[PDB]
Amino acid sequence: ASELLFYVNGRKVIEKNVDPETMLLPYLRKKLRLTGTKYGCGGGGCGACTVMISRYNPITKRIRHHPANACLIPICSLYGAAVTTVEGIGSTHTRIHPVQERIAKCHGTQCGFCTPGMVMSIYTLLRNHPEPTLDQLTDALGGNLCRCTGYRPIIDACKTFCKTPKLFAEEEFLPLDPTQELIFPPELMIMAEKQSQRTRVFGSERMMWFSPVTLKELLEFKFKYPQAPVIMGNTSVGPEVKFKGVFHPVIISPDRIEELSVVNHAYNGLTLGAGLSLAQVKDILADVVQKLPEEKTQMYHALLKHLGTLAGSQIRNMASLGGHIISRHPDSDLNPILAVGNCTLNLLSKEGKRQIPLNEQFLSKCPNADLKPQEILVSVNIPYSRKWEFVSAFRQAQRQENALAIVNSGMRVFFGEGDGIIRELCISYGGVGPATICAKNSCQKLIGRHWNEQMLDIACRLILNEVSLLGSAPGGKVEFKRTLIISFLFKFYLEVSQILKKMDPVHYPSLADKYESALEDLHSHHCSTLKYQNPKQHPEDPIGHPIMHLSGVKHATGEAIYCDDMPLVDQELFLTFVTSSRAHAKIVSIDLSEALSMPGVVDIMTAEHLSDVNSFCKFLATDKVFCVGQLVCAVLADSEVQAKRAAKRVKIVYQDLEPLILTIEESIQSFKPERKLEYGNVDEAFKVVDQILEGEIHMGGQEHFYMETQSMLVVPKGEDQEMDVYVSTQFPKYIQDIVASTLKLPANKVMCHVRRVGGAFGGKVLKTGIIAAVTAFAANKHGRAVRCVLERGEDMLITGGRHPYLGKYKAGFMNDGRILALDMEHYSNAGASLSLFVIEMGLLKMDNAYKFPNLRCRGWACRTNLPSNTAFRGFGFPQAALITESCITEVAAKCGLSPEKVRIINMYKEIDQTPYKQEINAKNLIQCWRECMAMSSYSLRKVAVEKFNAENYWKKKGLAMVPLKFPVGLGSRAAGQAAALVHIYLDGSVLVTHGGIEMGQGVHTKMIQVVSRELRMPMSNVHLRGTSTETVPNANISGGSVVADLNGLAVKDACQTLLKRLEPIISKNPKGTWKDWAQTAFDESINLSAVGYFRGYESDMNWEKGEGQPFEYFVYGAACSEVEIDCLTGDHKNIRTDIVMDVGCSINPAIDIGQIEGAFIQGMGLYTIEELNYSPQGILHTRGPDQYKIPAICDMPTELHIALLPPSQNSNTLYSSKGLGELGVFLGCSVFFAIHDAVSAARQERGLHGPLTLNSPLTPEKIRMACEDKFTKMIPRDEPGSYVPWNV
Amino acid sequence: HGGIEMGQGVHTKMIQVVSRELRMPMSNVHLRGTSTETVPNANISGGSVVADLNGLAVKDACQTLLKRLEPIISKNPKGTWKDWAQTAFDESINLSAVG
Amino acid sequence: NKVMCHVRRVGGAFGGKVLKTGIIAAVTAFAANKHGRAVRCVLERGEDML
Amino acid sequence: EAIYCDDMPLVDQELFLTFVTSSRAHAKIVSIDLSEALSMPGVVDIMTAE
Ligand SMILES: Cc1cc2nc3c(=O)[nH]c(=O)nc-3n(C[C@H](O)[C@H](O)[C@H](O)COP(=O)(O)OP(=O)(O)OC[C@H]3O[C@@H](n4cnc5c(N)ncnc54)[C@H](O)[C@@H]3O)c2cc1C
Ligand SMILES: Nc1nc2c(c(=O)[nH]1)N[C@H]1C(S)=C(S)[C@@H](COP(=O)(O)O)O[C@H]1N2
Ligand SMILES: Nc1nc2c(c(=O)[nH]1)N[C@H]1C(S)=C(S)[C@@H](COP(=O)(O)O)O[C@H]1N2
Ligand code: MOS
Ligand code: MOS
Ligand code: FES
Ligand code: FES
Repeated sequence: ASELLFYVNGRKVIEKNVDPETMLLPYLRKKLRLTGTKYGCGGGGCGACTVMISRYNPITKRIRHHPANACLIPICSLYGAAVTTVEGIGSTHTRIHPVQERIAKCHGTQCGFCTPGMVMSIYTLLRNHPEPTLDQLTDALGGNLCRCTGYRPIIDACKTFCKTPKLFAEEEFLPLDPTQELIFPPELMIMAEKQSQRTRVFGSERMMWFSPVTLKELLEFKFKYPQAPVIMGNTSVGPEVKFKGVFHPVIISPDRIEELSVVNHAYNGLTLGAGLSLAQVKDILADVVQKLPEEKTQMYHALLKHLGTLAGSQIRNMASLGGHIISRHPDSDLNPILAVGNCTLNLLSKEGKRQIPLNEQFLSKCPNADLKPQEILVSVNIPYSRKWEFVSAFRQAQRQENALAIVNSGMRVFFGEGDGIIRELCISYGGVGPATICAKNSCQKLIGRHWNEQMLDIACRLILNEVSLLGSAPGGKVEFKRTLIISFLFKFYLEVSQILKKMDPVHYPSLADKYESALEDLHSHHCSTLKYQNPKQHPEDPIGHPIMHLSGVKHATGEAIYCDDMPLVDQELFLTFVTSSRAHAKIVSIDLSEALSMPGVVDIMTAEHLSDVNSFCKFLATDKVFCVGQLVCAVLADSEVQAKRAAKRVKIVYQDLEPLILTIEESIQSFKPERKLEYGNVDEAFKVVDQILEGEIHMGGQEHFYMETQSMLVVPKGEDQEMDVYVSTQFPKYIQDIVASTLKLPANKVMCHVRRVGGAFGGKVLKTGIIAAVTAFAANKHGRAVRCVLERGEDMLITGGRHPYLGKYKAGFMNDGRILALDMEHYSNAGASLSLFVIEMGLLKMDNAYKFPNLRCRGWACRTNLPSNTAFRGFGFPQAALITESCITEVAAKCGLSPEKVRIINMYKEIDQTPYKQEINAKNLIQCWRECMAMSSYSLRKVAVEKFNAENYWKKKGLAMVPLKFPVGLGSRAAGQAAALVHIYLDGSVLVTHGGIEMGQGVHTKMIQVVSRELRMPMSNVHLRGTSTETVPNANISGGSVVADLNGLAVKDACQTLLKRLEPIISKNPKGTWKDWAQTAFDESINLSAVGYFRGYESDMNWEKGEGQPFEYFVYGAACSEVEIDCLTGDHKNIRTDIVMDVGCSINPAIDIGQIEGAFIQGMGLYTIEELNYSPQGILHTRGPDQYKIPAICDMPTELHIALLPPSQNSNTLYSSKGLGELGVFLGCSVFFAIHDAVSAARQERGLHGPLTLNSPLTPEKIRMACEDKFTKMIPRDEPGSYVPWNV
Repeated sequence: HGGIEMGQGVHTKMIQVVSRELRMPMSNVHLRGTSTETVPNANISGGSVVADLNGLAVKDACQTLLKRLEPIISKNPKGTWKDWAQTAFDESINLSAVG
Repeated sequence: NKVMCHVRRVGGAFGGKVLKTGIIAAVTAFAANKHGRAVRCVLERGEDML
Repeated sequence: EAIYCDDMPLVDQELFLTFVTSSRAHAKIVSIDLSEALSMPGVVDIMTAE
């Protein structure tokens, strides 16, 4: 019966007979047509769907504003509330909000897909704290991810709100007026001011949803429907119905019940309401901690510690305390702490009040200690700590926040007045089994003992077998988890054996001098500076100026249309895929009968239904699958919901096939084509060298993790089989080809149109086209527009990633570290299909900065039963150059020289020759290295790090510096050709287009800068809509770091042609407007339309001889990075990074510096935190701590300096600029080798010499286990083939 | 081109022009419509001369295109338009032309 | 450069789909822009002749 | 199968525009009352020359 009534952006919204399953994000986008709020991930991790929620408290008379992730909010929860999206706070056709203005004008948007989420997080925080500190702002953005910007420019935007040659004018940003903000809708105040007791009911065919608004009613509903979940935040129930096949016919979702949100400050402690958010609990406890003395606030400190890291701001503000406790997630950060602290739960039934203790049995879901099915959690009591009572909580995740714990803990000790005899002890752990578990038996055996090292050795033994994991444990990482268990035990020993020292100095011993640093942990502040140059040029010429991205403000306001933001076209269908669940198996059968009969389903296509158009230059699996994630079926339905429902009812029966090949080593057991480069004579050189060294390095893959998933709309016109394809891709011409081929049509019938892409980084080409081809086949077959958009989980599985690499090397060198001989082997892991291109660029760019006089280099791509890998930002360089740096730091080790001494003496001279016999001027390579050594103060900081490491046993620092020679160029002249089309209308305005695609790199911004210079008119007079095969035909891929270079030359070419035609008119009226010139040109029959064309940079390679001139120019750079590691937990912190870069003359230094930072952080992630976990069966793991993590704000180095070396003329390139964009990625390994250095310093001090090869990614697991100590030796281990592991 | 099809068959005639000038069947040529986005500043479709005038402009683009390709055509006179177009791309010859 | 006009075919015009057409398009586009909505205007025969 | 202008599919949330036309050949416009028209089902806006 009831009606749902809430507000969105100030406007009333009413739904009668609303479906309770409707989530807010699709509702905003589809029913309200507010497409600013974006889908990124659908689990609440990325923050792209961030909105503000406002609520009136009728008793306290206060409006509360909190951020939240719209993907997880069911609209039935919003009754009487006010939502605000990015569109609500301002727009270009009203007034822009300052948050929107500044994030854009500080260049805090690249692709722009993450920008609305960032804006709403910052907006919401400024609504709660009008005059904030940067701490609060960066805390608010803990939940918000970005794959393009590197966060620095978003941090700068935030700083302009904080009362504490640049790229932006801060002194012109309009001030935040806190009184002219959005008014809370008065109707909602009036509704709130009259507490209706009537409980609301919403139904559909599938689900009943009850919102009780009194406590009486809540208990009434909990009795009737005992098995119905009580939804508070939906951050536990929501994510598991989405991708764990769970469904609830009845939901109970209470409104603000006062008894559920109590905050009692008792004499013995405090009792906290079960319906308080985790964010509100963090605030209550922060205040209590400051208002009370610091031995009654022991529990409250451990809770604050873990709440600082728990998820981000949006999830904390949605998630309830009762939800957290009842969920009983094994990785829960708060439950293990509550477990140890004598906490009790206040239960309430229709039958009565009742109280149970929060213990292990409860956390294990033993029904004796559990809630009975008909009752609800009202509140929890957390008592004050007694004097001589101490509490500690630890955790380790993949990154420092917004990441689920691999292992965590809560631990308590009680001494009871004076003497160090332990009278009580509770030790609880998470991530070590199905639930949070307490080591009670170990704890019994330790009662009576003193606090000293005799008891540690035994305590460690007797927990390590009580809280054991089998080698085949879910979650993997067994030996790391084993270590963390006892390493946290050590840290607790230290910590509490110091508060004892503090409180009772004479009776207890002080800690060992090299141990103290183990206690305080690594927790950031974010500083940055930027040098670059900027007389002779006109002030109206925009070339060289840091012009804001043209869509920057549209990103900030959500007015930028990305592919899925396009409005629903009349009667469009949705397409979703059934993907393979086996890595190498026979397809015995497919049953579609159940799926085909379900609501909305129109058609389900297997490979039979594509017949002779199931492959191009195969799309759908025929009779075998060759990796997980391979396409098998295509389900076409009236909606996305119906499509996915029906897809999950398709039954495919398999039969596994041998061999199941997963690694590169397995793949070496017919004929693979070799590539080879040879310089000098390496076989002779291996006889005149002082020493020889063999080794190898594995390198992991990498997900593109563009924030916009794969997305397209295919629309048949209904005439002559014309299709229009709107798709997020980097290569429209290829989309046109594969769709036309699939439909058996000429290319003139199929047109591909692309306005913008929300990031691509190489991973929106081949696989995109397959999906478009299949999608277009369905569209054409049924005469319907068809939309296909992938969810994040499917996307990562179906699309590939970067190629994993194996490097083997034999290096002959001199005792001064110079490398005269080098034999080298590269192996890419290709996945199911071919990849050879990536090997070729690997080998050509392998040299990097160094002159190897004798070199044999050989590479092979290796097919496995994994998703087929694709090209990525860098194109083999980040892999290939890491092989050679690993080889250097090993040679450095064997010479007792720093790697940076070995690098500097193996570098190319000013003039020198590459392994492929191309001449190079490497002057700017030397300068880049000189200036980076000077700027960074490398030599002084080197002794500072050595000094530190001599004084600290459990925490080490490291420093590294790597150089960059990044060559640029494609295989042929034809691959570099580029075209444009320019119109001048009779009002003088200009429309330009070209074959390049805007993916967030600012190519369209740069082309208007070119047009503005060449025609001598303001950029406001030029306009560009998009890219289209209809306007500019035969365009090459938007790739190879040269999109702007090449399309810039073609745009310039059209402009000059146009200016030549007009020069008669211009000379005869030199003071006239473009409107006058255009008009008289028309009046004199002069054409105002012109194609522009650039033929391409000359380029070639004879791969037989290994010699050629493949590259047009070389980008030079260097980068220094400093880190501190925790040897007990494997954590690390990026302290500082320094980057110098030769860019020629930057066409736009804002955009070019944006690309350096973005690439650097992307490389930083590749080499440290980004990790793809596959099972022995080839299944990708995507849940719990197996979650893939891209770099967040907390990973961005505390200090960051970036210099652009002053220019020196490249007549061959566009305005002497050098195409950066992909370069910066390899510079991320400065962090890798800084960590490598830190680990070596721990291994030298402790005396473990010889072979240390650390592989990429350098994860916390790999760091910890490399810092061997008594705890690494102590842990129990397995035989290799005795168990089947969760991973590898 | 800038002409509008009102039922007088102007688009039919332009494909007839293209077919003669590039020496290819009309089945190989296609036209979607008219747009200020593709052809700017076009005059009214009126005065009994829409086909005459836009026909001369279509012919002009075709001839330009044929001049660029004549090297490729003389070197392979029995080749398809697919072959000529492909080798033109491979030799960095532009296949778009204003008339 | 912000406004583009696209025409596939006309079902006869004979001169009578120029000035008056443009006025109606101008008024129509003003409404569309004002309300952020696509707006369709099609005349019935009686109104059209008048 | 030939698409003429009104044959184009309905685009998401499009509105329709229709005109009130003059009923006199040469007259002064003393007044326009839109109050009844504006209150009726579906109506979004009514524009005069103002
Ligand atoms: C992106 C993301 C990141 C996260 N990161 C972390 C992290 O770093 N560390 C960590 O520990 N956790 C993390 N979590 C887990 C999160 O903290 C929990 O999901 C949350 O606390 C559950 O609260 P809720 O209100 O959303 O529970 P809901 O999803 O609303 O409910 C879950 C269960 O609780 C029941 N329930 C709720 N309230 C009551 C009550 N009063 N009485 C009886 N039953 C009740 C429901 O019936 C249901 O069965 C993360 C979650 C997400 C989505
Ligand atoms: N924001 C953003 N920057 C990006 C990309 C992207 O998808 N988004 N792609 C990268 C890749 S793979 C390439 S190959 C280059 C190509 O564009 P450019 O030649 O203009 O640098 O952009 C790089 N920078
Ligand atoms: N079917 C048809 N024929 C038509 C018209 C039309 O609208 N429909 N318009 C006429 C008018 S007014 C003119 S001015 C000419 C212009 O086109 P042409 O120059 O190609 O003859 O077409 C004439 N023939
Ligand atoms: O150069 Mo990477 O976009 S193919
Ligand atoms: O020539 Mo009549 O179409 S103006
Ligand atoms: S934040 Fe909801 S989409 Fe990831
Ligand atoms: S701009 Fe943040 S994701 Fe590309």
